[PDB]
Amino acid sequence: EVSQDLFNQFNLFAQYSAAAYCGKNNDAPAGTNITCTGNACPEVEKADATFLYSFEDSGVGDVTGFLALDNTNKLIVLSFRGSRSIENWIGNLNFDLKEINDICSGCRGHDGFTSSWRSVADTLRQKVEDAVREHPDYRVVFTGHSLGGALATVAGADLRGNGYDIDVFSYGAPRVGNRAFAEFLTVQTGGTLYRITHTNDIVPRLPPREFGYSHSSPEYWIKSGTLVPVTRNDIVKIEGIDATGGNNQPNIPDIPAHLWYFGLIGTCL
Amino acid sequence: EVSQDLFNQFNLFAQYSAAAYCGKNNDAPAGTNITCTGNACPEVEKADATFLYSFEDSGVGDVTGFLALDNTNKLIVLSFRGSRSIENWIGNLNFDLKEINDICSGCRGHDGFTSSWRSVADTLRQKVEDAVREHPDYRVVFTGHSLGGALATVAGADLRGNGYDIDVFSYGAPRVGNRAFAEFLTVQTGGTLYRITHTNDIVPRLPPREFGYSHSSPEYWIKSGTLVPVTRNDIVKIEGIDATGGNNQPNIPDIPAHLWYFGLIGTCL
Ligand SMILES: *[C@@H]1O[C@H](CO)[C@@H](O)[C@H](O)[C@H]1NC(C)=O
Ligand SMILES: *[C@@H]1O[C@H](CO)[C@@H](O)[C@H](O)[C@H]1NC(C)=O
Ligand code: NA
Ligand code: NA
Ligand code: NA
Repeated sequence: EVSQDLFNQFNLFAQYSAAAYCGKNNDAPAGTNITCTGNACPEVEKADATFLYSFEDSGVGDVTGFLALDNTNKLIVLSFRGSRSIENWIGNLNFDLKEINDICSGCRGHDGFTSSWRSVADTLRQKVEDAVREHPDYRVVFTGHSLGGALATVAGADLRGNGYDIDVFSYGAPRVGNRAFAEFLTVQTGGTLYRITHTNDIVPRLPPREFGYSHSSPEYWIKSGTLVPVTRNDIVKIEGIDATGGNNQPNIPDIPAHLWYFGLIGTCL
Repeated sequence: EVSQDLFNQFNLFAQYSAAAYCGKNNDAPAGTNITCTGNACPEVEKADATFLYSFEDSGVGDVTGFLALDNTNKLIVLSFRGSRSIENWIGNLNFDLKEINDICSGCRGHDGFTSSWRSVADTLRQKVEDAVREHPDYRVVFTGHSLGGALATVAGADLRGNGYDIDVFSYGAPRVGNRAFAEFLTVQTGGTLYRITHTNDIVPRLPPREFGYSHSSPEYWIKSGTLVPVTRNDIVKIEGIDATGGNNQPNIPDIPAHLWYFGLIGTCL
């Protein structure tokens, strides 16, 4: 029921997110073309997409990802990588909230996600803002899978309202904060959040509701199976804060579902 | 190009081969229903399929796999796993040939694959023949991916001509021996060998021709990409021993192509 155009953008930023794991970018200098192993990001590769800045283990939270310039789609893309060990990351996630009044009043955010972003926020804002000054008609997009989707969502909330819109596309993202933060991410001006979940993926059900967490609205829930191709009629737009009957269902969730967002993600063949 | 029936069998044996890696078969008792993690084998789970025998690190060559009864498809399936570390195996694979005149005259086979089979041949033959003597109507199929596909091929060549057809479905198998063995596999009565390859998969390119190896004919070559769903029209039948222009083409090969045969294989989400 989503337009072909939105389905194509969902595909594209799933592959920018996938490229944060699989991108041939160990020491890739600025200006190198973005390429991946294992057909992880073919639509990225078709674009005129280059690395503006790569980072690995940055700040106190050891944040990894890259800033890209895409002259085909006219994008400035900040892509954050999830964990290198997702099963261990999932099973060892702490659920502590901290106040984040400097992002929204009465908002509380995951201590790790919000500390990791704060630690790199000055450096990454300046990189993004340099790119925007150079290409003021390009669209700014923040994206990521898993922990990277959390970091993208926190980053977006914090850097919006500085005269360029920031759209956020997250894939399998955990809850990032309390109901006031979910409410803020629902309504915040200056950019859209496209929060994409898949079947019974455990990560978007963590941290739990009973640790004081809430999801933002809306959710774009992929109903097609693990290792199954996604069609346009497989995505369901579900409205409402902590809406049930997309990913937030009372059934038993799984980790393989987290690794399949329009193709393989969070793991590299 | 192939029939819809054969396309469905291709997909089904790809999942029996995947099950050798992702099956919940760890000291699993006989009679247990076959299930996989990570949606590896949904067609196998749909079927009334159970374990007749599991084996792990069997013989000198540490051969791993299972014998399955399938009362829906009327099958007896002997599925061999490939390596637990395929990249390590590819890198460390030696090319030594050894006399197999007891299989066919003037045939030479890979030392490791033939020795690994020979070590387990008596026990597994007994298992197969117990299933045949209980279900004489059922189709005997040997299958496997990677090293498992080579073991299924050698096992087939050895055990045919004892009163039951043995069909072999191999996925990304390496060459198994010399031109004589290749010709024997092309023409051997008592079953069909379906040797399936995918795009530029590295493993069917090993050992190299230059070490005295040939492929059997024909080859079913999948020309759809890594992480792309396979259509019936995406399989080409390629005739001739050491035919070029399926997998045997002069381009750079890669490992991810090995792990995508109708779906994920050789790794478990
Ligand atoms: C880098 O991508 C650009 C734009 O797509 C292309 O013109 C150039 O050939 C690419 N570089 C290499 C080394 O392929
Ligand atoms: C085993 O599979 C059969 C049908 O294929 C079914 O009757 C039975 O419930 C299954 N066993 C379990 C433990 O689910
Ligand atoms: Na490119
Ligand atoms: Na908005
Ligand atoms: Na079953």
